[PDB]
Amino acid sequence: STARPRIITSKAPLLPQQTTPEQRYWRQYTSAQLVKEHNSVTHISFNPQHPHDFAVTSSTRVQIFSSRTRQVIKTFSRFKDVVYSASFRSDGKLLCAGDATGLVSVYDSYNPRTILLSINASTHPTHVTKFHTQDNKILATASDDRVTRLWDISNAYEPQLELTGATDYVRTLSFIPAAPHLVATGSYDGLIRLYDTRSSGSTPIYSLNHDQPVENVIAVSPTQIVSCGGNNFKVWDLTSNKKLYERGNFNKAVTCLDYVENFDSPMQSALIASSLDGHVKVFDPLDNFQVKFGWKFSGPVLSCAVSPSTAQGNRHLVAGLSSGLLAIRTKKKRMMRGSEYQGDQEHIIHNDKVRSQRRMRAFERNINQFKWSEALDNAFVPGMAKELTLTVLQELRKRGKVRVALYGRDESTLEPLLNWCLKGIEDVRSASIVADWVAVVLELYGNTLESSPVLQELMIDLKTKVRHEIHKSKEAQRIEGMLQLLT
Amino acid sequence: DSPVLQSAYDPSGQYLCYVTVALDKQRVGVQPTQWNENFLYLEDSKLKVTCLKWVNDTVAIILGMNNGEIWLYSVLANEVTYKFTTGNSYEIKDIDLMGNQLWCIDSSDAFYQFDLLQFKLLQHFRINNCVQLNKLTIVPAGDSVAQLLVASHSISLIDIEEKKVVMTFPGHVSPVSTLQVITNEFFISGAEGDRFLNVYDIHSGMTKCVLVAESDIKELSHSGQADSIAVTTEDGSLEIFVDPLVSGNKSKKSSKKIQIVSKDGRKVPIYNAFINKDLLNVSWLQNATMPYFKNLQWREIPNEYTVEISLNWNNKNKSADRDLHG
Amino acid sequence: AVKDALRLVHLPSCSVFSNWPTSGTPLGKVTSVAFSPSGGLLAVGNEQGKVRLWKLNHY
Amino acid sequence: QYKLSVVSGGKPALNNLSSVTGNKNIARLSQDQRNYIIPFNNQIKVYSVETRQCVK
Amino acid sequence: NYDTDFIFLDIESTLGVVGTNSDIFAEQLHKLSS
Amino acid sequence: GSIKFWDFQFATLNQSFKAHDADVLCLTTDTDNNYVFSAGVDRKIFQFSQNTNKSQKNNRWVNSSNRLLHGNDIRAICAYQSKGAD
Amino acid sequence: MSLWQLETNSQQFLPRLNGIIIDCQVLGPQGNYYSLILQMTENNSNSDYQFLLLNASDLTSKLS
Amino acid sequence: KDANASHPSHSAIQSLSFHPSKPLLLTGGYDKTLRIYHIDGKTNHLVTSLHLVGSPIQTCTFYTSLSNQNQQNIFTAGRRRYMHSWDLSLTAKIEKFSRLYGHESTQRSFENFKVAHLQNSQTNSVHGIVLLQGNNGWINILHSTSGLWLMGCKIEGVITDFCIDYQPISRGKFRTILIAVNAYGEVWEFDLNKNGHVIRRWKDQGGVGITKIQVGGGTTTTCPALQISKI
RNA sequence: UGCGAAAGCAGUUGAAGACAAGUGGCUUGUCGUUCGUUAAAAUGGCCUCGUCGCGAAGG
Repeated sequence: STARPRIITSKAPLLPQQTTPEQRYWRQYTSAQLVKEHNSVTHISFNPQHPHDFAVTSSTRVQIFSSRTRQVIKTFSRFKDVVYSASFRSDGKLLCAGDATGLVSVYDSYNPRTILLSINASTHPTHVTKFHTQDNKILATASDDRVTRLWDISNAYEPQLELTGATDYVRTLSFIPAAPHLVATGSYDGLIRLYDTRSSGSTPIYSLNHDQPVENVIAVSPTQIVSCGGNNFKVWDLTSNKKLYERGNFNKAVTCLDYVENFDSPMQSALIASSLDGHVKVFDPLDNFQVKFGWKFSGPVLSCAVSPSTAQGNRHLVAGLSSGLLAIRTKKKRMMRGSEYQGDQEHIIHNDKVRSQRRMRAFERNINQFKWSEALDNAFVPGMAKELTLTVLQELRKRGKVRVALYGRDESTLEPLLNWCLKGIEDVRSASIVADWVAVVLELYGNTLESSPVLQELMIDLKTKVRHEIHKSKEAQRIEGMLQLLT
Repeated sequence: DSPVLQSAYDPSGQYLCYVTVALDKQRVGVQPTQWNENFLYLEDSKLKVTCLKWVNDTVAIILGMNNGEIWLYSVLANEVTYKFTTGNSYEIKDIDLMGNQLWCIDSSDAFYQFDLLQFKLLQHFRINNCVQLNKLTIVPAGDSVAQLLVASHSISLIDIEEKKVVMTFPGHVSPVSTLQVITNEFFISGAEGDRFLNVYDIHSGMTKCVLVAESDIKELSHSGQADSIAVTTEDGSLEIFVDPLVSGNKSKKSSKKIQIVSKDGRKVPIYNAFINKDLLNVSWLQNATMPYFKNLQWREIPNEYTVEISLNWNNKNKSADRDLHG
Repeated sequence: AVKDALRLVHLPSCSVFSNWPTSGTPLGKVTSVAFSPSGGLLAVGNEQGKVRLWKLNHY
Repeated sequence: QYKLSVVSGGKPALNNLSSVTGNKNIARLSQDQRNYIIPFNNQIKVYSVETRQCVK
Repeated sequence: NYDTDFIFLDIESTLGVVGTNSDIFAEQLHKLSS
Repeated sequence: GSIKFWDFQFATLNQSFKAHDADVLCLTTDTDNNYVFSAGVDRKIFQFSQNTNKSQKNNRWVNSSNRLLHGNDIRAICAYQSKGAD
Repeated sequence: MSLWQLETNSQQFLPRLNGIIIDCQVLGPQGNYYSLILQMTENNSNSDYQFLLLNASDLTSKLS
Repeated sequence: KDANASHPSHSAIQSLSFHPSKPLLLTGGYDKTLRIYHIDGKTNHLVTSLHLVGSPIQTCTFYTSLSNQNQQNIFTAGRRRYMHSWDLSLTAKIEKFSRLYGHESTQRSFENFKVAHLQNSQTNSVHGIVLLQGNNGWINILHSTSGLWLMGCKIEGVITDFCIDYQPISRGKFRTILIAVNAYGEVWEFDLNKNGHVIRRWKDQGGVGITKIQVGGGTTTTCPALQISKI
């Protein structure tokens, strides 16, 4: 003996925009929940050590959401002006928020009733603050006093390091993720700088010039960093000290970046960017930073962030727009005692239990039970789909006989064949099967066409559909001709 | 614990004759030691065998049973050839032959001589100061039918013509279980439950050496010249003393330790090995009754030895007509 | 059904054996019983996951 | 120094007649039902049923 | 065939290559136990 | 459709047949019961036989012959025999 | 492979033997092996048979 | 000594049996395994222990053929539709009896069966037979080696249990008898060395809810013979 | 049937015999019949294995 061959479903052949696995994995992000906020959602950060929380930065009101239920769980509203930068320490325990009054405050997580300490920065709005990645207790704050500073939170009274050397509107910081003594900054004249923290820290050891005023500087490796300003993002490498990639597939200036490594995906590394245009686009740092997928939202997206590498639950993409709301696109990952014994100590184990197959279709068991006319009739029920109907038509063509499947019909049951065939003749992959099926039905039912008046209008508008389709295919043949000219 | 009641190797290590129980009978059997299975049962549970010994001219076994008989039983033919008897219904506790002269002790302290060429009784006698008996051995000095060695809880070298005790050795605190003569003058002895073998001179009564093992013993087997004695211990290991009559001055520790561990991590026991010159016949129960063997090279293996054997423990039954994915 | 729920009846005189199946016997919730063909062994398997084996002295 | 050497077997080569026999099968089992004796055009195979090898 | 020879085939379809007292007691026991 | 042949004394089933495919509605025999003709609602009238001498030694019925004859149904049947008509 | 018990005229079916059948009969001591001589007709070139017998237990094949 | 001491079990011991000549006590339960001990007085050990995943075994028993005495099958059946046949001659193979031929709507389960010999009454081809509990009133018999249907007898009410008598006719020739109960108390005894038709039917004097029947004193399932004339 | 390209190219088609039916002969049909040419129709359709506490012939 043998088994039974499963009735295949011949899907769509090589149409363009083919389904690549990276766009499959990003395509399965569903349920785009849209949450209103009060003002422009400037900054969004995530929780490092338990990637289950993310912090959003509205005007005067910093919220933190959880990834399990995607509702607001805590607020932070002891801010005397608009609040700008929200960041987490790497042990996930304390939230640093830089506001516009300059008194940059650090709370701890889930306890807004206790401000841990208030760093007095300059009179200028402290526009970005973030903790160090390697060390915990050093905190980088850049205000628009054309300067940035490193504070030790233990010795919170004084600036531990005073990083000057930037001209106009210092705006982003990132630390080189292997050597902790290398701190990279960005300003609004371009000229992405970086400094050694052991040095005096008053001039960059080497600067890198994005010609546009740089908008975000992140690190994806110890070797290469990614800086963006204007309508293109440029990858620089520190070892070659040189720009080596630039993609400009946007309209307006790209406004935020981030990176994710080693997470559960066919695409290993992924750098996604928000672009102030309505699009957030993912780029693949493996093969020369090509674009891979892009989500469109209903206004200029001002920041975006994805869930980190080890999220362990519902993985998130989030993007705060400047219009006043926020987009979350998520993906989600005593008598019967012996009857679980499962054979531990026993000598010889025998196993031939057949797995239950998935449930066969109605037309599949009809063709397998050889009732061919019933297979055709249960095939042309409007509860079925296009590829299923095409495959049962292909099956009856290839194996049985369409003459046999039509040998006992009448005026009535010959209608839904032609009624499907009207929609089926127009598209590409069906029209040959439509052609020979309506050809053999008009071969076999000519005298009933003479008697019965009902399907005559079906034959008439099938003639019109054939004329419409021969006109369309003739002009497409003309386009094939003129491409043969242009080659 | 063993379901083999008791077993005995033939001389020159070829056939193991072993008696086990099988539904209140006594499945005796002979197995070659390189498939021999059609071997007999006796009648009911009140006729179990008590001792057994080979005889190597045909080849046969003698079974000293408990009802009062000795059964001379062939091996090539399956039937019992002859049934030696006493006049008493008392339990024969040990038998030993020497050429034609057979000698069986009783449980009622008697001694009987026999001969397996004339098939009749010769002498039927008891002696004083031997109040229990459970071992005896005719001594090797050629056809020295005289000067045999009886043994129970103390060892008595007794004559057959002076017919009285000529020397008395100290035994154990237990009834003796193994007494075997290894030279023309030395004999090893050892009770059950204790780990102590002691060898005795037959002419002085001085305990020359004491052998020790990591457990109490079940059966010993010596070489042809008393230079290697292998005992099987009750925890299922094999302890071989090499060259046990040299001079670590009075009490020799065990030299070679062979135990058999299957390739799933399960220790299987070893009973009744046999060591002639430069080989070892290790026997062990694979299934519940059918035994397997191994001819291990004796002098070249290291001091300890975990012999590996394959055994079914979680093997998926791949059939000769199916595939792996069914 | 119940604990210690086995009996033996002497079949020719159809009497019931008095002395053996007493409460000092650990029959348990008996769910199988089987005789040997010639040894007079008697296996009783109970619900707790063991089988005890008596021997009848007469056979 | 080349040579041709027959190595492998062919069709089973039954009693391929034109309906001259209704017993068109000349294979056999041994009386100990463990061995299948089967003729070929080129060989005479003997198989063992519990192992399904060419046992000779 | 890539073992450096050739294989042909017939139509009487065969394939071919273009090529370049213990012992006596044990015997009696094995005889009598069957 | 289960045409079942029950024994009269001892009152149980001698043999059975799931021959028919729907409701059996009538049946008959002949004067010495070598034949039982059944006919149902799927119009397949078929004839069980007991004609051979070994089959009447066993008194066991075979599912001998089948015949379709009709368009829609059977709702009744009858049989007759003579020495000039059957 | 269709085997018909005659006391009800009812069948047990083996559906696909990758070939049409030419000869088949029982060959056991009491009928515990089914011989089969199948032919595999989908090539009209050669007369390429295929011998198989199969035990009647679960109708699994043995030594095609 | 406890017969399940050398190897522990895990469910209720749903069936015990013995080999009819060899010293083997076969044990099977709801922990989807079946062991076979070699048993004696002081100890008892495991010999093999097959373990069938997926399928429990409500009842499992030895079978030796009467003619050749060299078959040694194990017939193990659970609450599913299949029974398993093991052959013993010392890994090991089994077969999955799962094909009622003509009568598939009469076996809800193989939950209870028996095994019995049969001489075929025109030639002395003694072969084994398994016998299954039906669902309406049926009891099917089968063939032990091949697995053909042979016949299915039927009583009314519910089949509750049944047992196998034997009776000799001449030297080396015997006719078997299947005795089967109702759930009320009138039983049918029909021989099946010819085709299975009832030769006697009688009512239990009293008895309403009856649950088991066992015949014997001579030979039966718990003690068959090995010579045919020892029936 | 032969070639060849997946399209097309060139060409077959008889002789005898047997048997049956229908009207002693005569018309019509089938070939487990021979030679020669490279030359639809019996109510009959493909299996199961998804299934449901202790206690050695008393205390």
